[PDB]
Amino acid sequence: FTMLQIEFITDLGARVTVNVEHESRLLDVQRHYGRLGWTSGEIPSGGYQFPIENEADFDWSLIGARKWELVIHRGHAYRRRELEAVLPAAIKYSRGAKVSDPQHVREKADGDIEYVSLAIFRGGKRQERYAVP
Amino acid sequence: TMLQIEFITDLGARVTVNVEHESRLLDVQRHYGRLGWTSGEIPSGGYQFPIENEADFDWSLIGARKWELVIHRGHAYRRRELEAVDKLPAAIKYSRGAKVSDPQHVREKADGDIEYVSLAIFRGGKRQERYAVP
Amino acid sequence: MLQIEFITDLGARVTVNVEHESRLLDVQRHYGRLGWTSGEIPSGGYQFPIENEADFDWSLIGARKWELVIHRGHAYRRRELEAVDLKLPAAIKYSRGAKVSDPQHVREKADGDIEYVSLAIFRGGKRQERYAVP
Amino acid sequence: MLQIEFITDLGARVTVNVEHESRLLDVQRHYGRLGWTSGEIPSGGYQFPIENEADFDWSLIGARKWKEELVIHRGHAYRRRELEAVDSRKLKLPAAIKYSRGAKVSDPQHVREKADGDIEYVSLAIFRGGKRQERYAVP
Amino acid sequence: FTMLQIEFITDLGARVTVNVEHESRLLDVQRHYGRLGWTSGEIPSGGYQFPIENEADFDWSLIGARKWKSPEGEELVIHRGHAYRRRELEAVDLKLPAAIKYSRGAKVSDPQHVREKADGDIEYVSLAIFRGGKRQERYAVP
Amino acid sequence: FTMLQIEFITDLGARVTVNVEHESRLLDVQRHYGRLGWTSGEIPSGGYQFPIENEADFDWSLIGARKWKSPEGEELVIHRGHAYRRRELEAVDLKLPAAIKYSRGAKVSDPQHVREKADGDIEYVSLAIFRGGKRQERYAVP
Amino acid sequence: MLQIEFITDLGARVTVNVEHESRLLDVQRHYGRLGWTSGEIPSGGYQFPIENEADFDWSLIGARKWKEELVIHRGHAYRRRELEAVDSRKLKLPAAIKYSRGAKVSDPQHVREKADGDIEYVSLAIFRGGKRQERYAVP
Amino acid sequence: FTMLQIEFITDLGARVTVNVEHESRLLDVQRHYGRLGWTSGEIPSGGYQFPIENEADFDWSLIGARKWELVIHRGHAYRRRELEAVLPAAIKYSRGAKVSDPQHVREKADGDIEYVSLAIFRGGKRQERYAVP
Amino acid sequence: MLQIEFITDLGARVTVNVEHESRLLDVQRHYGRLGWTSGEIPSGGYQFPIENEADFDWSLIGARKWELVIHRGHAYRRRELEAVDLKLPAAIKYSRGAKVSDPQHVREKADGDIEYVSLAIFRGGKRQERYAVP
Amino acid sequence: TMLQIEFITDLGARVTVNVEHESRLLDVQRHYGRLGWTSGEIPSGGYQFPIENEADFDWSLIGARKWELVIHRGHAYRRRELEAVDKLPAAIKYSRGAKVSDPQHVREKADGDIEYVSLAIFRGGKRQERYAVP
DNA sequence: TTGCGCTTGCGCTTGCGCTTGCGCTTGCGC
DNA sequence: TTGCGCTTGCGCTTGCGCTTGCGCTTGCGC
Ligand SMILES: [Ca+2]
Ligand SMILES: [Ca+2]
Ligand SMILES: [Ca+2]
Ligand SMILES: [Ca+2]
Repeated sequence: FTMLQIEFITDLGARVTVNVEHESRLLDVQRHYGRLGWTSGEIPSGGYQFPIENEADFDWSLIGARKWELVIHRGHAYRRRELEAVLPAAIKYSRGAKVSDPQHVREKADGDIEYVSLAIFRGGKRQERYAVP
Repeated sequence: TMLQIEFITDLGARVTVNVEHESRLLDVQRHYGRLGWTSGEIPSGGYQFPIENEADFDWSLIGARKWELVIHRGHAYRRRELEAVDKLPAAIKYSRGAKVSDPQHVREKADGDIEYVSLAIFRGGKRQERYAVP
Repeated sequence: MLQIEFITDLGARVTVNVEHESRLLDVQRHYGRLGWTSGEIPSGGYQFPIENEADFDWSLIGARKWELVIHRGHAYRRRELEAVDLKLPAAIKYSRGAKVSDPQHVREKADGDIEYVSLAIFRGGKRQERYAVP
Repeated sequence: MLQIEFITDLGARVTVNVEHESRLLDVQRHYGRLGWTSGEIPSGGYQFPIENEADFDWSLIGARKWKEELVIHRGHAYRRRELEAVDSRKLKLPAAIKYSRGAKVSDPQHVREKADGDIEYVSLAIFRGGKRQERYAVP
Repeated sequence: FTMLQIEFITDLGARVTVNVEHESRLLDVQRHYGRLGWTSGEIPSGGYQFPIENEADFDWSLIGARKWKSPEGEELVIHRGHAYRRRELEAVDLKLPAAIKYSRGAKVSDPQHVREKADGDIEYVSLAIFRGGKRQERYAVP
Repeated sequence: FTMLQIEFITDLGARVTVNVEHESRLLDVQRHYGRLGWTSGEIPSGGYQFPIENEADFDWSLIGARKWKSPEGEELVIHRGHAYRRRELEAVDLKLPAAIKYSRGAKVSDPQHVREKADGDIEYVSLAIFRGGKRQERYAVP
Repeated sequence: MLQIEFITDLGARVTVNVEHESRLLDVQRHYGRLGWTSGEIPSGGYQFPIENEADFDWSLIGARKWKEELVIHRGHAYRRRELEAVDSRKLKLPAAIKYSRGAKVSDPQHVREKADGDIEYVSLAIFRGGKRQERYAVP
Repeated sequence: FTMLQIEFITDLGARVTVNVEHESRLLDVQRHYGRLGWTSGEIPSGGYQFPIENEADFDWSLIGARKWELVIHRGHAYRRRELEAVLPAAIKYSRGAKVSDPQHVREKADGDIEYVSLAIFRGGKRQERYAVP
Repeated sequence: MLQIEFITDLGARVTVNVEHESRLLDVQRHYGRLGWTSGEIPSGGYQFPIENEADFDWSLIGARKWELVIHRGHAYRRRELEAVDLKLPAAIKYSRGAKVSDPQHVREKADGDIEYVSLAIFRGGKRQERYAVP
Repeated sequence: TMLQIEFITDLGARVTVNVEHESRLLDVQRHYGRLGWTSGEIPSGGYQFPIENEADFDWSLIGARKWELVIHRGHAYRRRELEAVDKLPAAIKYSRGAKVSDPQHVREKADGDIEYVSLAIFRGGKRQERYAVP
């Protein structure tokens, strides 16, 4: 009743369940396996929605991503995009769609270009839990 | 009689939790719901709840929170009062405009080339006390 | 020990432990009365023997009679499809008209630009006694 | 110990515990005889070795034979079709035995295979090539 | 709590969960049921992505696949009953790294989301692409 | 050189060109073959657009149409074998002028480009909408 | 004087001069007997009065009857179908006689009418309602 | 051999041919009937392409349109849009798509908005023929 | 006097005056030799009697033999379709594979994800002598 | 023997012109072509011309002009040299990137989610002297 | 690669969210 | 509204053009 299981997709695509003895260690477990490129769950449509004040020091390993100035996630490179307010300000991580990207993740934009979003940092209130330790 | 419930956390992670007894299920739903965790998918058309549950509905049951808007999985939904016609019954709907990222299967086409995405509709039915804020 | 995974009345994904396989159906009846369902409606609707239609236990699939069948917040209507002899067997179908929120894959195109969504069809087969209200 | 997840004859999602892996196929046969299935029909149908067709144990995929000899699976009827080898240098097609049915109005697009004469088929299984697996046959 | 579970789809398509005693043993369990043609999870869109230096001695049993040479001399990989051709894609410098791609032509039964439209009205379906990165030794045949 | 030609589609669908002696006689020629149900050109997308003050006494023969009241009391217009209902659309002030629209439900044989998706999964096909503008007297019944 | 534009039996776009409008239908019959057509099949098929069906002059649309009694038009065969009136207060359907064929692989989507059983039909003409037009009948 | 016919769609949608005795009067004939709202031919996909130096004094009656600050054409209102160079400078006339507009004329742009173009004024060299007399 | 409208080898739309109807076909032959065509290829291709295939005058439709048929810059291949007796008449078809520039409405879907574009089919009917090379 | 040719003018107007004799047709095509008038449509895939006509092709024949680009109906097309492969024949293609306004039926899908619109391809065939600049 | 299965009367409603420089490749399976 | 018609072996290629504040409505035909 304090125990928890989390289901990951590994670096090799495998569906693996990890047992967490203590609930409160959940984020540590996500960080641990995230550093190995394991992910849990799916990218929400439109990308993860995070508070804008979380962007500067976001722990990318939480979603199994890493910095490289790019963000690599499940073998894809995402570019950082600064969207000045005009519309609230936002910082978006996205990439150009690939021929293999299915329709439902493609976002049509100017010039017949399509984007695929990993995350957008905008609004909300900072959650210290999301930052690098 | 132990139960398990599967959640999607605020970070999207798929996590399973144990529950001692079925009578505690809703309490566990509210606890994790308050952190923005959700269990299951928004059904097509949105959740269908009894209209007499709308005024005091415990939104944490589905991982949602009031803000006069409902926030659910990073999205804001507006309250829409749909007056009965006599034939359509009265209804209170929570829905948002479609975003470029919303997949086709959740988009409801409306007048004026506007598409809506539904979170919930409170309509008809019989009030369930357990759905209200405690 | 078996485990059965339900979608609850609130859409939550909950797993129930069942001590004895002989109880499996009793457990589905029990929670089905609360409107919990397990698994998905098969494309075309569930397929049951026609000799099970008159006394079918709808709680087995989380539905209830109301003269309509209510399943996951939708009302389905009873449809007597007479046999023909160009050669069609008798059948009793439960289906509703498609809503704007119904996704393409559940819609069945019909005469007059109407689309139906199917819950169940009672056709042919051999009567299974356990499907009946005990 | 293994666990296998079934969809019952009532569509319910049920998990079974299997004490040792050597009993895996026994447990699959046992519940498959009850019409329970585990997993989805792979796109194109299951692919099995051609020399497994004659004595294939259909309960392994929760199907059964019925009398024309049809295979019943999830309340649908599938027909046995002999696809004769084509030995041209152009189109080489190996012998196959395919179990498929005409598409219904309720079948979604992703299971429909478009064919000659505006007909669509839905595949359950194809038996072709491969090498016989004894454990697939009826015991 | 040291233990893991891994979900496979067996050679008969069945959804079977296996217990693993220690995290360190994960890849070995995958190899074991992999040789039986069991797979875990889905082919990622665009195929698995592996380091180019891992291609020569990649352990295909990790993803439930096996190598097979055609009578015509084709280098093939068999995964879930489908054959994928080994394709050498030369570097271009338009900048494109060298790559080794495993893909097959689309079949009538392939859903749209796995089809990659290519030249001459051909559609390809990807299993894997070996490209860039740095070599992970654990990925190799032992 | 004072002369014009007008192309009609007859009641039998035939493509027939008619000579007109003077420009001034154009609308009268249209009325003449219009009464026979001959039409010229296509229904514009969204239906013809006419001034609202022209609706009450519009000469439907100008577009090869005719009025017809149903036994249920419906005000209808018949054009190329189809019936279009008269619909009164009240002003809204979201700003929308009052309008009188002639439209029918889509048929199975109607191509996609003429269908206007509306509420409740209904599709409408438009003949004409009377809305705004100022009255042209030539449009009226003489 | 009128001009009528035909599509010949060879598909050619040919314009004919007609000295006086009273001869219009005569000229339509004359070339229609040669299989020439003028204009397109209206969507849904031509719509003609029901009491014109029995003695309709098919050459008016460049069609002809052939022996089952079929109508041939642009090298396609159309079947006569009697659609019996439905007099319910719910669905009121007048008697009709429809000439239509099953859709071919070459028929584009805009002529295909989707029906029961995944069948598509292509319409040539429907005879229903209206009032008899004598000039439509065979002379 | 100096004669010319021009085919118009009238204000009532009718397909009418006008005989022009002298070729050189073609533009006068277009202006004359254009003032009555008659048009000849179709709007090219993407709108008519005119030289940017023709925009200030363009004779809208040439394409059967008129000013009203809007341009009315075949019963539709088009808005003038100034697109500062960044991309050459351009002046576009377009409107929001209507529910009745067929797919092939709709131009998807930001925010699920679709536009329908009448004309774009850009590049080229001024043609005095196109200006108001 | 008749008028016939051609699309020329340069795609130009040109109308030719024909003094006598009896000459109509001779005029189509004349310009067809220059690769001018009149009207459109009917959906499914032209339909001619099977007894006209062996000596068909291709210039009538602006085509020429080259063993292929060339029409408007495309090569079409001859296709002997044997009769069967489930019941198909004999037929000789002229068609080519679809190009990436071919629009959807001319494509005929076939086995192996191949699409064909049809020029003509010689099937049934009764031989029309005027269709032949004179 | 009088002919008529139908043009789309630089303003899009549909105009018909008379021609005294067929031998003057191309001269009339060039005259009006020089003003940007076109006759007929660009065929699907583009005009198909003989490769040995490319170097000195009279673009005014189709209402086009050189500028190293070809301008046609307000659009600019690039020359693309497609080397033979041995099996593909050599080819010189004039095509532009698709615009948001280009309808689907003219768009040719290529590598990299790029779509092309073709004006013309010079490939194979036999040189026609009358197609060259005089 | 295959020959083909179906049937039913219908449910609505709402104002709208936006942004980004783009990634390619392969021969093909009936 | 209707019962159903089919067949064929396949042709490729190219670097890319961009922009805009948005218009609604109707009950439905088999
Ligand atoms: Ca900190
Ligand atoms: Ca009993
Ligand atoms: Ca001036
Ligand atoms: Ca002869």
